[PDB]
Amino acid sequence: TNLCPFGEVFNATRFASVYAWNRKRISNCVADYSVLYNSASFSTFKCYGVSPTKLNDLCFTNVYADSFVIRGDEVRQIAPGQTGNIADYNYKLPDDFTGCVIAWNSNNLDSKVGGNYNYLYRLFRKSNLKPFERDISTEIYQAGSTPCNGVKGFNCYFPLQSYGFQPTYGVGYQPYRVVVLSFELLHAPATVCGP
Amino acid sequence: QLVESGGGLVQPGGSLRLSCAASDFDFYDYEMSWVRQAPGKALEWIGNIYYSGDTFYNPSLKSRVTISRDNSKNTLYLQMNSLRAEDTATYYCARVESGSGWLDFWGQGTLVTVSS
Ligand SMILES: *[C@@H]1O[C@H](CO)[C@@H](O)[C@H](O)[C@H]1NC(C)=O
Repeated sequence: TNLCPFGEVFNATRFASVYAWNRKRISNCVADYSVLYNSASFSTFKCYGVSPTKLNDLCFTNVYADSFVIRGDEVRQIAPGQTGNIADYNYKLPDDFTGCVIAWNSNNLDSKVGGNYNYLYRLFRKSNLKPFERDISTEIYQAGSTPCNGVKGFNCYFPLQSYGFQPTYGVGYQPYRVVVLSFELLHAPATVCGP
Repeated sequence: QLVESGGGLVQPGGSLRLSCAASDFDFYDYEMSWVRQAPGKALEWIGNIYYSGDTFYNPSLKSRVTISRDNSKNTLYLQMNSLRAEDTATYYCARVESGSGWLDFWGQGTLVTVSS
């Protein structure tokens, strides 16, 4: 009967990187989605398979909240059926995804004048991710018809890079915080409802 | 001509410092990384230091490895403590490209062996 902890998901001080995105299960509470849609902070509030104004009515099972930080011109890749670096190698959404992608500009929270280098994204993978698959395998891979035997062949590549977030940086490169709410629709007794 | 030092033989109860020097290019805005190659294994990534002294470490080696840099001295410092017998390797300082993950190994590599 108490409130679901949306305060501990959205207003958190530290978000994880997109290659190691945080997943929070939400269960055994009541969720008030009307504060999320009516808040003026969220630039992107795109719901697939539900309507944002109707979210106070449906009872759900085990709502997942996926929190991470990407750049501005990659928020379009947090959507079903998109292609990019984030969709292929960092965070994949299923084609039948029923949820809401929420994103707000956090330039004045996640940037430093020397560069906030604590946020990371995977540049390349041997294959695309499955839907909702987290790959934190921080290896060093090889490409170019020489193995990663050493420096004597062609050199090896490191998959994770850091966004060098700056305040001076133009929009589209500024840190955007993304929370992906994923719903599972009424397979069991539902636990999270609306008031 | 860039050189390196600090690599020798060391007991598994202590620590070591490793240094990469830089010459004939600017050691100002590059993203540098420390990797190692064990004998008979692949190259293992130890960590990297970014611009403005921010570090990202291997999760297996988070509590034993510290990486620093000095752009005025044009040097790259690794310090590693509580060493194990498997930690023996050839250690390489590399430069990470931006946008491509290409490691630019211009160091010759330092040989570190541990025993009693
Ligand atoms: C985050 O803080 C603001 C500050 O007023 C508040 O209005 C907002 O409701 C908070 N977010 C959540 C999810 O509680």
